[PDB]
Amino acid sequence: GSANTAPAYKALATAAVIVPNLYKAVASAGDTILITLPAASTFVVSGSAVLSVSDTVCNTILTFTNSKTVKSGTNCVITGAVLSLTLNSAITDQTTVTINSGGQTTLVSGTGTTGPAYKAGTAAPISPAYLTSAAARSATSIVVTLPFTSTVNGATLTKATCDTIVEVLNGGDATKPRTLDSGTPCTLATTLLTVNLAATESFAPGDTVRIKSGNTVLLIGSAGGNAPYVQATTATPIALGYVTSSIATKATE
Repeated sequence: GSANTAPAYKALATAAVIVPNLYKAVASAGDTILITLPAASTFVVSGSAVLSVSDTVCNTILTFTNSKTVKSGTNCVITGAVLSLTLNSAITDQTTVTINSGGQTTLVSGTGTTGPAYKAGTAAPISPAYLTSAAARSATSIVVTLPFTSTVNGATLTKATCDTIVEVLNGGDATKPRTLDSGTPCTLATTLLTVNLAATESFAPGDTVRIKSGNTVLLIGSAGGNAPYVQATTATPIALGYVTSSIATKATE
Protein backbone atom coordinates (compact mmCIF):
# COMPACT_ATOMS: atom_id res chain seq x y z
CA GLY A 1 0.00 0.00 0.00
CA SER A 2 0.80 3.70 0.00
CA ALA A 3 0.22 4.22 3.74
CA ASN A 4 1.14 2.75 7.11
CA THR A 5 -2.04 0.63 7.36
CA ALA A 6 -1.40 -2.14 4.84
CA PRO A 7 -0.73 -5.90 4.97
CA ALA A 8 2.68 -7.47 4.46
CA TYR A 9 3.69 -9.86 1.69
CA LYS A 10 3.92 -13.42 2.99
CA ALA A 11 5.48 -16.69 1.91
CA LEU A 12 4.60 -18.29 -1.42
CA ALA A 13 2.97 -21.71 -1.50
CA THR A 14 5.58 -22.94 -4.00
CA ALA A 15 9.05 -21.47 -4.42
CA ALA A 16 9.16 -19.38 -7.59
CA VAL A 17 11.80 -19.91 -10.27
CA ILE A 18 13.95 -17.13 -11.73
CA VAL A 19 13.78 -16.56 -15.49
CA PRO A 20 17.24 -15.42 -16.69
CA ASN A 21 17.58 -12.30 -18.82
CA LEU A 22 20.19 -11.25 -21.37
CA TYR A 23 23.10 -9.30 -19.90
CA LYS A 24 24.59 -6.21 -21.52
CA ALA A 25 26.46 -7.17 -24.69
CA VAL A 26 29.55 -4.98 -24.27
CA ALA A 27 31.52 -6.81 -26.95
CA SER A 28 32.67 -6.24 -30.50
CA ALA A 29 36.06 -7.86 -31.19
CA GLY A 30 35.76 -7.15 -34.89
CA ASP A 31 32.38 -8.46 -35.91
CA THR A 32 32.71 -11.48 -33.63
CA ILE A 33 30.27 -10.61 -30.84
CA LEU A 34 30.41 -11.98 -27.29
CA ILE A 35 27.31 -11.88 -25.08
CA THR A 36 27.98 -12.38 -21.38
CA LEU A 37 25.48 -14.55 -19.51
CA PRO A 38 24.55 -14.23 -15.81
CA ALA A 39 25.62 -17.87 -15.31
CA ALA A 40 26.56 -21.08 -17.11
CA SER A 41 24.28 -22.29 -19.88
CA THR A 42 23.76 -24.88 -22.60
CA PHE A 43 21.48 -25.47 -25.58
CA VAL A 44 18.77 -28.16 -25.72
CA VAL A 45 18.94 -30.23 -28.92
CA SER A 46 17.15 -33.57 -29.34
CA GLY A 47 16.42 -33.72 -25.63
CA SER A 48 20.11 -33.52 -24.70
CA ALA A 49 22.58 -30.83 -23.61
CA VAL A 50 25.07 -29.50 -26.16
CA LEU A 51 27.19 -26.36 -26.47
CA SER A 52 27.17 -26.01 -30.28
CA VAL A 53 24.20 -25.14 -32.50
CA SER A 54 23.87 -24.04 -36.11
CA ASP A 55 22.75 -20.75 -37.65
CA THR A 56 19.25 -22.01 -38.45
CA VAL A 57 18.66 -22.96 -34.80
CA CYS A 58 20.51 -19.92 -33.48
CA ASN A 59 18.49 -17.38 -35.47
CA THR A 60 15.25 -18.46 -33.78
CA ILE A 61 16.62 -17.58 -30.35
CA LEU A 62 18.12 -14.13 -30.92
CA THR A 63 17.12 -11.00 -32.82
CA PHE A 64 19.01 -7.90 -33.89
CA THR A 65 18.15 -4.35 -34.82
CA ASN A 66 18.86 -3.18 -38.38
CA SER A 67 18.29 -6.69 -39.77
CA LYS A 68 21.63 -8.37 -39.10
CA THR A 69 20.85 -12.06 -38.45
CA VAL A 70 23.59 -14.64 -37.85
CA LYS A 71 26.05 -15.74 -40.54
CA SER A 72 25.34 -18.95 -42.44
CA GLY A 73 27.54 -22.00 -42.05
CA THR A 74 28.57 -20.98 -38.53
CA ASN A 75 28.13 -22.52 -35.09
CA CYS A 76 27.12 -20.54 -32.02
CA VAL A 77 29.36 -21.72 -29.18
CA ILE A 78 29.05 -21.19 -25.43
CA THR A 79 32.08 -21.52 -23.18
CA GLY A 80 31.70 -20.62 -19.54
CA ALA A 81 29.20 -17.81 -19.06
CA VAL A 82 29.81 -16.32 -22.53
CA LEU A 83 28.22 -16.76 -25.96
CA SER A 84 30.23 -16.34 -29.17
CA LEU A 85 28.80 -15.76 -32.64
CA THR A 86 29.24 -13.94 -35.95
CA LEU A 87 26.90 -11.69 -37.94
CA ASN A 88 25.97 -11.21 -41.59
CA SER A 89 27.89 -7.94 -41.88
CA ALA A 90 29.94 -5.48 -39.85
CA ILE A 91 27.69 -3.42 -37.59
CA THR A 92 27.81 0.34 -38.17
CA ASP A 93 26.00 2.71 -35.83
CA GLN A 94 23.94 1.19 -33.03
CA THR A 95 22.88 -2.45 -32.86
CA THR A 96 20.90 -4.36 -30.25
CA VAL A 97 20.44 -8.03 -29.35
CA THR A 98 17.55 -9.60 -27.46
CA ILE A 99 15.86 -12.92 -26.78
CA ASN A 100 13.12 -14.13 -29.10
CA SER A 101 10.00 -12.00 -28.73
CA GLY A 102 7.66 -14.92 -29.41
CA GLY A 103 9.39 -17.14 -26.87
CA GLN A 104 11.99 -19.87 -27.15
CA THR A 105 13.14 -23.03 -25.41
CA THR A 106 16.49 -23.98 -26.99
CA LEU A 107 18.61 -21.78 -24.67
CA VAL A 108 18.52 -22.87 -21.02
CA SER A 109 20.56 -22.07 -17.92
CA GLY A 110 22.47 -24.54 -15.76
CA THR A 111 24.47 -27.31 -17.42
CA GLY A 112 21.52 -29.69 -17.73
CA THR A 113 18.12 -30.03 -19.34
CA THR A 114 16.12 -29.44 -16.14
CA GLY A 115 17.14 -25.81 -15.69
CA PRO A 116 14.96 -22.86 -16.73
CA ALA A 117 14.90 -21.05 -20.07
CA TYR A 118 15.62 -17.52 -21.26
CA LYS A 119 13.10 -14.78 -21.98
CA ALA A 120 12.90 -11.40 -23.68
CA GLY A 121 13.04 -8.62 -21.12
CA THR A 122 14.90 -5.62 -22.54
CA ALA A 123 17.67 -5.04 -25.08
CA ALA A 124 21.46 -5.02 -24.78
CA PRO A 125 23.23 -2.22 -26.70
CA ILE A 126 26.50 -3.45 -28.18
CA SER A 127 29.66 -1.54 -27.28
CA PRO A 128 32.80 -1.40 -29.44
CA ALA A 129 35.81 -3.04 -27.81
CA TYR A 130 38.57 -2.50 -30.37
CA LEU A 131 40.47 0.14 -32.33
CA THR A 132 41.74 0.16 -35.90
CA SER A 133 45.19 1.79 -35.61
CA ALA A 134 47.05 4.88 -34.41
CA ALA A 135 50.27 6.76 -35.11
CA ALA A 136 52.41 9.73 -34.10
CA ARG A 137 51.92 12.79 -36.28
CA SER A 138 54.25 14.87 -34.07
CA ALA A 139 56.35 14.58 -30.93
CA THR A 140 53.25 15.06 -28.76
CA SER A 141 50.27 14.55 -31.12
CA ILE A 142 48.86 11.03 -31.45
CA VAL A 143 45.82 10.35 -33.65
CA VAL A 144 43.69 7.24 -33.15
CA THR A 145 41.35 5.68 -35.72
CA LEU A 146 37.95 4.73 -34.32
CA PRO A 147 36.19 1.87 -36.17
CA PHE A 148 32.91 3.82 -36.41
CA THR A 149 31.57 7.34 -36.15
CA SER A 150 31.44 8.66 -32.59
CA THR A 151 30.38 11.68 -30.54
CA VAL A 152 31.26 13.16 -27.15
CA ASN A 153 27.86 14.87 -26.75
CA GLY A 154 28.91 18.39 -25.83
CA ALA A 155 31.17 17.50 -22.90
CA THR A 156 33.93 20.05 -22.37
CA LEU A 157 37.19 18.26 -23.14
CA THR A 158 39.21 19.58 -20.22
CA LYS A 159 42.02 17.48 -18.80
CA ALA A 160 39.61 16.25 -16.12
CA THR A 161 37.56 14.66 -18.92
CA CYS A 162 40.24 13.27 -21.22
CA ASP A 163 41.92 11.15 -18.55
CA THR A 164 38.71 9.10 -18.40
CA ILE A 165 38.41 8.49 -22.17
CA VAL A 166 41.88 7.59 -23.45
CA GLU A 167 45.35 6.88 -22.07
CA VAL A 168 48.85 6.56 -23.53
CA LEU A 169 51.15 4.04 -21.85
CA ASN A 170 54.95 4.14 -21.90
CA GLY A 171 57.04 1.21 -23.08
CA GLY A 172 54.08 -1.16 -22.90
CA ASP A 173 53.69 -1.04 -19.11
CA ALA A 174 50.37 0.00 -17.61
CA THR A 175 51.94 1.73 -14.58
CA LYS A 176 53.51 4.68 -16.48
CA PRO A 177 50.73 6.67 -18.15
CA ARG A 178 51.74 9.91 -19.84
CA THR A 179 50.52 13.35 -18.83
CA LEU A 180 48.32 15.23 -21.29
CA ASP A 181 48.48 18.87 -22.30
CA SER A 182 46.53 20.89 -19.76
CA GLY A 183 45.44 23.26 -22.53
CA THR A 184 43.50 21.22 -25.11
CA PRO A 185 44.11 17.54 -24.37
CA CYS A 186 41.74 16.01 -26.95
CA THR A 187 39.42 16.67 -29.88
CA LEU A 188 37.06 14.54 -31.98
CA ALA A 189 36.37 14.57 -35.74
CA THR A 190 34.31 11.58 -36.94
CA THR A 191 36.73 8.63 -36.94
CA LEU A 192 39.79 10.58 -35.70
CA LEU A 193 40.67 11.30 -32.07
CA THR A 194 43.50 13.63 -31.05
CA VAL A 195 45.74 13.06 -28.02
CA ASN A 196 48.15 15.78 -26.91
CA LEU A 197 50.89 14.96 -24.41
CA ALA A 198 52.88 17.11 -22.01
CA ALA A 199 55.98 19.06 -23.01
CA THR A 200 58.21 16.74 -20.97
CA GLU A 201 56.58 13.64 -22.49
CA SER A 202 57.79 12.40 -25.89
CA PHE A 203 56.95 9.47 -28.15
CA ALA A 204 59.21 6.41 -28.35
CA PRO A 205 58.94 3.02 -30.06
CA GLY A 206 56.94 0.48 -28.07
CA ASP A 207 54.19 2.68 -26.67
CA THR A 208 50.60 1.45 -26.54
CA VAL A 209 47.27 3.29 -26.48
CA ARG A 210 43.83 2.20 -25.30
CA ILE A 211 40.54 3.30 -23.77
CA LYS A 212 40.69 3.76 -20.00
CA SER A 213 38.44 1.54 -17.91
CA GLY A 214 35.23 3.33 -17.00
CA ASN A 215 34.79 5.43 -20.14
CA THR A 216 31.34 7.00 -20.30
CA VAL A 217 31.46 10.20 -22.39
CA LEU A 218 32.64 9.06 -25.84
CA LEU A 219 29.89 7.13 -27.61
CA ILE A 220 28.86 5.59 -30.92
CA GLY A 221 26.91 7.21 -33.72
CA SER A 222 25.73 10.80 -33.85
CA ALA A 223 22.80 10.69 -31.42
CA GLY A 224 23.61 10.91 -27.73
CA GLY A 225 22.55 8.41 -25.12
CA ASN A 226 24.13 5.53 -27.05
CA ALA A 227 26.74 3.24 -25.56
CA PRO A 228 30.42 4.10 -25.02
CA TYR A 229 33.55 2.11 -25.83
CA VAL A 230 35.27 -0.38 -23.52
CA GLN A 231 38.77 -1.74 -23.06
CA ALA A 232 40.31 -4.22 -25.49
CA THR A 233 41.98 -7.55 -24.81
CA THR A 234 45.25 -6.03 -26.06
CA ALA A 235 46.49 -2.47 -26.39
CA THR A 236 47.04 -0.76 -29.74
CA PRO A 237 50.69 -0.25 -30.76
CA ILE A 238 51.71 3.26 -31.77
CA ALA A 239 53.68 3.51 -35.02
CA LEU A 240 55.82 6.37 -36.27
CA GLY A 241 54.21 8.76 -38.73
CA TYR A 242 56.43 11.84 -39.05
CA VAL A 243 59.95 12.81 -40.15
CA THR A 244 62.10 15.70 -38.97
CA SER A 245 63.90 16.67 -42.18
CA SER A 246 64.46 15.81 -45.84
CA ILE A 247 67.33 17.67 -47.52
CA ALA A 248 69.27 17.22 -50.76
CA THR A 249 72.99 16.87 -50.07
CA LYS A 250 73.70 15.92 -53.70
CA ALA A 251 71.47 16.21 -56.74
CA THR A 252 71.52 12.38 -56.78
CA GLU A 253 71.03 11.88 -53.04
